[PDB]
Amino acid sequence: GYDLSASTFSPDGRVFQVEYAMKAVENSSTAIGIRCKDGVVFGVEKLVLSKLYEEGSNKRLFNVDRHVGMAVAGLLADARSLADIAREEASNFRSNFGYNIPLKHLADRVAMYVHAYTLYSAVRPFGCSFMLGSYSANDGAQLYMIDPSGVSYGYWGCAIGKARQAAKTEIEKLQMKEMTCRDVVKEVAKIIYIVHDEVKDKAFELELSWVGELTKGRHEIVPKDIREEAEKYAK
Amino acid sequence: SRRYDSRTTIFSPEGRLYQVEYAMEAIGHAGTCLGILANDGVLLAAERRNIHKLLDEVFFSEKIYKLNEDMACSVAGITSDANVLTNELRLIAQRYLLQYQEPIPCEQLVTALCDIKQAYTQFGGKRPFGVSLLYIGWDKHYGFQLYQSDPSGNYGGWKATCIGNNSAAAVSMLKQDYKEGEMTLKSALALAVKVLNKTMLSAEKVEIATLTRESGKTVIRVLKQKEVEQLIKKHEEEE
Amino acid sequence: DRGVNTFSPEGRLFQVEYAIEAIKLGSTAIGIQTSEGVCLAVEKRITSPLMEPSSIEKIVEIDAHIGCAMSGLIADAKTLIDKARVETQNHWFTYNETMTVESVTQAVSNLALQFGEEDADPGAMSRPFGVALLFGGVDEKGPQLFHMDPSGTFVQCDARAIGSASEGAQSSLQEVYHKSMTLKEAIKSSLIILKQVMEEKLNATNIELATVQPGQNFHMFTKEELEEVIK
Amino acid sequence: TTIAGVVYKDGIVLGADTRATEGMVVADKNCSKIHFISPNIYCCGAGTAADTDMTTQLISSNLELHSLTTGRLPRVVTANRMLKQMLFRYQGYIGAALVLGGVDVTGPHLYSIYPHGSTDKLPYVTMGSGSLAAMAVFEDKFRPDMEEEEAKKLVSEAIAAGIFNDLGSGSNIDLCVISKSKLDFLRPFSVPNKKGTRLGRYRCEKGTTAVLTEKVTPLE
Amino acid sequence: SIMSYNGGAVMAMKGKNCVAIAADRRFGIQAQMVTTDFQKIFPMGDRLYIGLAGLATDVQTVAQRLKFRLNLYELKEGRQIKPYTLMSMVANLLYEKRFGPYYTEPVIAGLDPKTFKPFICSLDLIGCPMVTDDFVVSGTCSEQMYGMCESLWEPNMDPEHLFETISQAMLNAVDRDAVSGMGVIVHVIEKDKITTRTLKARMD
Amino acid sequence: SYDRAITVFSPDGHLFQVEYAQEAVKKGSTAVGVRGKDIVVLGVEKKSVAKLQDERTVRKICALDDNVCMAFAGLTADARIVINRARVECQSHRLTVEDPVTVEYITRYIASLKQRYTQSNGRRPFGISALIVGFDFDGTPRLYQTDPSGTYHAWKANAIGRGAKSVREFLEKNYTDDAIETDDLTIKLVIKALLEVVQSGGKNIELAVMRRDQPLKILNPEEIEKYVAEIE
Amino acid sequence: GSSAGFDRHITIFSPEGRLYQVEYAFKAINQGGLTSVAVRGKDCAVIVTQKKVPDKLLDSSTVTHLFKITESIGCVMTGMTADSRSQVQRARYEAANWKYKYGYEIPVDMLCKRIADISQVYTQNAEMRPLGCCMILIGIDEEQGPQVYKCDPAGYYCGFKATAAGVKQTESTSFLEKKVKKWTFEQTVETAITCLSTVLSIDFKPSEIEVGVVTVENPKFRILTEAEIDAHLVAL
Amino acid sequence: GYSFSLTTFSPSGKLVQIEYALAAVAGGAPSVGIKAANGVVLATEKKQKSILYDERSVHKVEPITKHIGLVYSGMGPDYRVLVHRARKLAQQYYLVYQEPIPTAQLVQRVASVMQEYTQSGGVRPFGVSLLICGWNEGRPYLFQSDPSGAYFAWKATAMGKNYVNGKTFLEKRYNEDLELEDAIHTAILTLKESFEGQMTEDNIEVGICNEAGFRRLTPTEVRDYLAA
Amino acid sequence: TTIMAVQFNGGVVLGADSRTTTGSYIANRVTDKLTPIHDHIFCCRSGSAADTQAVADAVTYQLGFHSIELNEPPLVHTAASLFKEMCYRYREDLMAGIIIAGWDPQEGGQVYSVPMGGMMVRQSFAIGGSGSSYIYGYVDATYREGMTKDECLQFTANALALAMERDGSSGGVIRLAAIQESGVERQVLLGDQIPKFTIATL
Repeated sequence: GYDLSASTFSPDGRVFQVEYAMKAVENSSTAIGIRCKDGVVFGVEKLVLSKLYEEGSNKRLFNVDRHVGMAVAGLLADARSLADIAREEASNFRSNFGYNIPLKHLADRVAMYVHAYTLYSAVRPFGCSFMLGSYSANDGAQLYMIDPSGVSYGYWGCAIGKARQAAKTEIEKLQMKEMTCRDVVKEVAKIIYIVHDEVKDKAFELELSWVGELTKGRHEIVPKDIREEAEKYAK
Repeated sequence: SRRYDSRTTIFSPEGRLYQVEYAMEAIGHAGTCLGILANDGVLLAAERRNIHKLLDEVFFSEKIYKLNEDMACSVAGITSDANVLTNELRLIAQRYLLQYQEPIPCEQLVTALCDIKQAYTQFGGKRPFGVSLLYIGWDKHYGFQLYQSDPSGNYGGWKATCIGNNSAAAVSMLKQDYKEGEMTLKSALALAVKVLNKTMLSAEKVEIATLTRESGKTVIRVLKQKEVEQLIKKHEEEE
Repeated sequence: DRGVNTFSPEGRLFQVEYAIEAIKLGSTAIGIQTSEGVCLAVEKRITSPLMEPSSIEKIVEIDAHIGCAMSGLIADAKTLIDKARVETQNHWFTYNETMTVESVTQAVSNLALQFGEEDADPGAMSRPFGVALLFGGVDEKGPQLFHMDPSGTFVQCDARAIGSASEGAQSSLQEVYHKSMTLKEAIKSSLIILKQVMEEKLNATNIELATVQPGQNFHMFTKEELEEVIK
Repeated sequence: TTIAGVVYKDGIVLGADTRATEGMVVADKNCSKIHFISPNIYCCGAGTAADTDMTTQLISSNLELHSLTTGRLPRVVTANRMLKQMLFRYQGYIGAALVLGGVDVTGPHLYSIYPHGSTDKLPYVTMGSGSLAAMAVFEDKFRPDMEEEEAKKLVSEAIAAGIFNDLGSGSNIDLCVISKSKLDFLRPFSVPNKKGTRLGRYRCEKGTTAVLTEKVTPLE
Repeated sequence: SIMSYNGGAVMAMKGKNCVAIAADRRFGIQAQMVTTDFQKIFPMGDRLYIGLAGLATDVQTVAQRLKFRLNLYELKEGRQIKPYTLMSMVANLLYEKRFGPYYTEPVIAGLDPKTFKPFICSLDLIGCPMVTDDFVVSGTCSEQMYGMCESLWEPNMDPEHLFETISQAMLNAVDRDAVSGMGVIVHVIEKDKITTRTLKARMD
Repeated sequence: SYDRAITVFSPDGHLFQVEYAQEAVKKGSTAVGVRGKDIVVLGVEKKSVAKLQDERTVRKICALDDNVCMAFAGLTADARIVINRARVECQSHRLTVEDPVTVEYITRYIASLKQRYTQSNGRRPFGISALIVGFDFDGTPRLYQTDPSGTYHAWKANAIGRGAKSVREFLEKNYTDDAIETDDLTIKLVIKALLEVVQSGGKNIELAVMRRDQPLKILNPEEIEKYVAEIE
Repeated sequence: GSSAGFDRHITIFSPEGRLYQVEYAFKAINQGGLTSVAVRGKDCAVIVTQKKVPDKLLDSSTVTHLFKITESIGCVMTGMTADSRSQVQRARYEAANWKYKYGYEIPVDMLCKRIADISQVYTQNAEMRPLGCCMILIGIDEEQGPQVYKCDPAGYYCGFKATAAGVKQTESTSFLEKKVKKWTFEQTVETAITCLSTVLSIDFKPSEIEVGVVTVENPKFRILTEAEIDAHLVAL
Repeated sequence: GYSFSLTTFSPSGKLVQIEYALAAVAGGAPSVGIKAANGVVLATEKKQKSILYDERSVHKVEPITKHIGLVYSGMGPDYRVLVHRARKLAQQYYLVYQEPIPTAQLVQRVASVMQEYTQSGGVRPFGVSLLICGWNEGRPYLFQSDPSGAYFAWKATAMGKNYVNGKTFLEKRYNEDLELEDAIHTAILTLKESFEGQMTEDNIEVGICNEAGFRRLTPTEVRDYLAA
Repeated sequence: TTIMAVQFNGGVVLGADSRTTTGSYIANRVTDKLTPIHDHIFCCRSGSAADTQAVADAVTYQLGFHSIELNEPPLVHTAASLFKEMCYRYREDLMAGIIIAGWDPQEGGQVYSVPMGGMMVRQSFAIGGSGSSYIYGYVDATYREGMTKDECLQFTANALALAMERDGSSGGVIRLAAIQESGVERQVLLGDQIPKFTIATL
């Protein structure tokens, strides 16, 4: 009974309740993030589990701030609550210091808030991972990823979910450092199509988001035209 | 939180509170505390457990505590728990004296502490106090009195009573030796020595306090080493 | 062991389910709604002959136009009954008008699931109320009979029976009931059914009866009145 | 009240008068205004006597706790910080004008703390009802890096100026020399005021007072 | 003034190996006398007494609260409280109501429980202690008490001489004050006895 | 603060804690009550008859007010808490309303408290049963009985404790309108019911009485010995 | 040993008087797979640590175990990553709070004590678990010189001449023992790098390890660059 | 946090948690307290046995006030909490009575805090036995407060590992009229009856208490006392 | 009290008086009204000595903690934002007019004025304190754009001196400061160094 609480270490020094919350992130659809030379591109393989759902329902991409994007994977209910938390930190930061919150500080603040739910039995650890991406003229392009335990690192290419181990390989090939957001859109769109399971899973929709120099440092969803132009190139 | 909770303040199948019952077993192994009420006073006789050659004397008493001007008490069981209760007793007496500008009656003091012990066996989720007390005192309503409370909050007035280790053998030896109404302090002290010798005796192994009245003033005092020693020798003459 | 807000594998709260089993041990209460008014009846279940039959009150007046018959744990009902009384008195104070039977039942139904251990203060229910209620009053929509149970679910019925013999009484209500009954006919049928699901010989001090007509206020039948209806 | 302090060549010299007045009447003729904060830090007090005493008692008790924890010699900035943060939080309700001065690892430090919470770090300060008189002496005779005996002379002159010019100051002159190797608390350091000798003897003879009731209670 | 509402005056004098404490007995609201035997001096030990002047209600309140703390203090650490320690306890008690304090200025007089060295002090309303080696006064006629004390007090006075000095001091001081008088009580604390006498004072 | 639910429902709709609290009442001393014409009698069986015990400090029959008195059975420490709350409520009722409380009013208040401890967090139910007896303003003899669950009933004659089943049975076939004809037959009735359950009946039976417009009286060793000899 | 009740689940004494939960938190320090080493010289303090960075997608400039607490204090965390950042965040707050209240910079030994005091509360309170991380602080004292402190999850702390934490802790202390049994800035840095290298037998490269230092002439804590680390790596 | 008690009564009437906390003290480093007429002496085994550890970094013998010192046996981290509480309890007493807290008063206040952890919710008892020494009113004081909250007055007592054999030897060497200097030799002699290797100047910590206040001896001082 | 801050290419130039008075008595004649918030961020203080000292202390504690977490040199605008927040939040109690001035790599030399109410306005130069009223017309007719670091030092000293001679609450010595990418250049202008201006005589 060492894995019934988050405030209990196991005999070999492990917190099983935190590892069980990361198991729920592995059942989710794969979400990938790629930071190019002037921005970050997000791509989720939104699985439509019903034909009655409206095209765009249960979106796994949010806007935590004007210059910050957030790609999630795992429990949608939990991810939405974390998105609200990230929106507050960014909002509070602007009121206090008078300027946009740096992505590294936002990642730090939220990761520490996620780490607080993995210490006691009074609550349970979050069951969802998420990537934060933003672009600044002075800061550049940043891409962080926070897991259920609270660990957050900076990345160049990242993937979380069902086939995150297979989507990662197809991301190392690309030279994002010297690439561009416009060209990366298709690359990311193709990666999501290759790793998507069509023999076990059903049908899915392509969710694409990006922030960079082309969108003037403002995060927004990839336009229909571009979205469909990359959807045909990846098919 | 609901798995580690041992549930100390809940009823059992037979309608008994286990925690309280287990706390009374701890008082049955502690040093013997006896009380004998006379016509001209009341005394307390507790067997000292802190017996060692390297043990210092420092305090004026180890088991007997002065509650206020006219009241003294003897604890039994968890000594650390007794320290919390004796301090509360003094605060209860001081509060009563600050409100009515008069000493608090013996029964009102015992009742206030018994209400606190009762509260730890009903709610709060905490363990009860594993300490039984013996109160001796004098008031203007009932003169000399001898009370005795327990872990559950129960309490009663007695003529002569004993608590702690071997309190059953002492009570039975007190019934056949006590004289209802015709007991003097001197004769009461002799009875205490004959009860402590039976449930056991040196003069360092016991502690005796008496509470008498002198010129409209209560006087509590612990009998001295020599003072007790003589008593012990006089009981040996009758044996 | 589990918490009080623990859901079962089917989809029902254990605590609530267990509280519904405690309502099938109390005395039987019968409610009948007609166009002339609502009539409430309930067996008193007198254990010993030394006990005073009047001390037992299973039918109470919530307001002038609202009555209430209970079943199950009678001590739990007192907490709910007082809330209903204050609720109707507050309504009168604020809107200068009486409260409807449906509104009262709904207000008392909000306390049903208001229990739980964690994240709550000292003055909070630790468990659910183990009692079913039968509200019968007269408002703008005429006579009405609502039924509330331990789960906080309230409905409207023409004739409802609660208690240990509710199952048996229900069948008899469905057989002898139409939507044109008179108040006197409702009362007669109520006593008959109550007299078949009992153990003791139903007399004038063995049961309780009350009606709520559109004209007069909530009235509790007296011994003589009950004795003349038993004829 | 006249309190003053100066920073000499190798230390701090504090000084104050010893008279305590309640209104326009002398209540205490030999009061102590120089309070101990720590072994290397002392404090002079003016303004409300009850506030100055309780405030210095608290800060010194807090510094003693702090000194036990770290195991090092307390600093004057620490004391300065604690006092100013406390006085500012009471919005000047705790009228405690103090002259804090001590010697630590960074040398001798002189501070003047006002009731509202403002503090100043100067080479010489004065406080109290007769602070202007003491300041006049410091403005005409203070020299940087003075000798121990010269600092004691200037401080004595400053305290004396307030004693003979301000009605709220009087009695003796207490001094406190603090250095890196010592702390001389001179109480008193000077007794410039002496009460005239009684010209007659009004000794009350036994039996001059008529008694109505009398009771004797023996003790043990 | 709030402090002169009830009137009153307390005094304390140091002798050779003894101390004396005196006080007026008048209790009254403004210009009207109610009783002539109001207690102002309270025993805080065998040889430790405390006088309280000021608001009559606060005099009883502070005297009752001081006894509450003193009693607990003596029970905790079985020993009689020292004169100087009692002054700190009172100061603490008075400084607790820093903003809205009791209107009483206590005077403490007594001998140490192990050396019997005379001790006298006086505190203000907010608890500012002040130990002296001659005398301490408190009340409405403090100015008159100072005048009498300053010119009559002599160092190293014996019990008999000390009593006369404090008697004449209070007697003449309260006779020049309208809201103080109606009798004087004096407590002369020695090493083996406590003499208490009431003086033949004016009743106007 | 402790906020764990102590009393909860069980599979067959039972409140175990309340049933365990009622089990404690059966192990307690027997206390019978009889409602007479112009008198009310409360008898209790002193289990512990120790000769070294001060009998005045262990009484079971208390007084809530000038017209209301009561006896209990079960945990003595719990009874005291309840009695002290009822005493405070009686003075509160004499403050707000300008009249004495009725016997049913205080019975309803004591029952209300008992029920609250069966539906509150971090607290167990009271393990006692009360036998409230008294007179109203009109001069009517009242006899109510509350239990751990929080349900109260008005009785004519009731017994609570260990031998309550027997006493009740015996009282059922003994309590009539001719058996309580006066103020002596009612006392002889309470003593009779107690004598068929109390070991060595006689000196182990304390009993107080209460007549209309009269405080509470507790018969002593001699008074009760005359009634015990009268029977024979 | 033996077990009773829930001694292995919460921080309560067992039959032998041990805190099993605190023992399990020490085993969680080796679940990161890394190892840090700290060596004290005569005019400096050296902190070196394994910098494992598998995937190339993960930015290596954000994968650091060296944190700046204050301008003069630096530290290296070992164990659970999330717990480590939480502890570092607290240390920065504790240090900034100390300066604000006392007017002077917090000593390294006092910061370590404060952090150890907070860790002891988790060993007593049963509602929360202890942290599975380790902290090592280095800095220059006003009148004591370079310092090296270490506080574990049990709330216990101490001062060291040379200390190590992580998977390779026993061997690291056995090698450092001999080094102190038999030191300039260069000599100290080389000694720490050697200890880590010989204990792992991997011949660390410029971007394979991280180094943090503090000197008497330069108290300001700083992290050596790859080139700077390569300059000391090609001299052994 | 939890609101229930972790330490409860068992069937025999024992508080296992408190008894298990006493086992932690018994496995701790040996401590020695000796009261010898003109002062008290506290000595403790401080074997870090690792060489990298800075001996002067931490301390086992700590001053609670100017006239009171402290020593312990058991858990070090728990001892730091009690030492901080004792220092706070002493300063609080001095702010009210304006006089150093009596050794007996401080021992009661610290024992009250230890008793609170054996009855409060969600907390375990302290795993450290204390040995407090002081000097008030020309008299040496030596107390011992255990995990349960109980405290006793001693003349000479042993703590931690091998305390049962420490008391017997201590009782066979203790004398009523013993001076501090001679008490500092018997305190080290009883500490050397279970010191395994060789006792050095920084291998054991000694604290003495006399009329000049409480002070921790230094390496130089210990060296001289160790030679003799 | 008279404080002034001017900005140029490299950074800024701060200056103030040193007189602390209580009515007509000078409590401190060598007060330092220029407080360093960070390495390149200073602040002039005017108004209440205890209010501005408590506010400057709080900001300094927050800005340093914020600068450590971000691992970056704090922006001047952030320091102004922290002063502004405190001065607005407690505008009823505090009586402080702060001028924040400094240099940062993102915006260079900036001067922010945070007056009594708690508003925050960026200016090329600012003046505060009671003595600033006498020098409004002079800083208007004398200031030109394109001033160098040395020209700002002279212009600031000239203005402070003119105000000190007319204001009863200003006097003492002039404390200047130059902040740049390099660091801070503190300097005092004593008695004879203080710029002099002849008095109209007849």
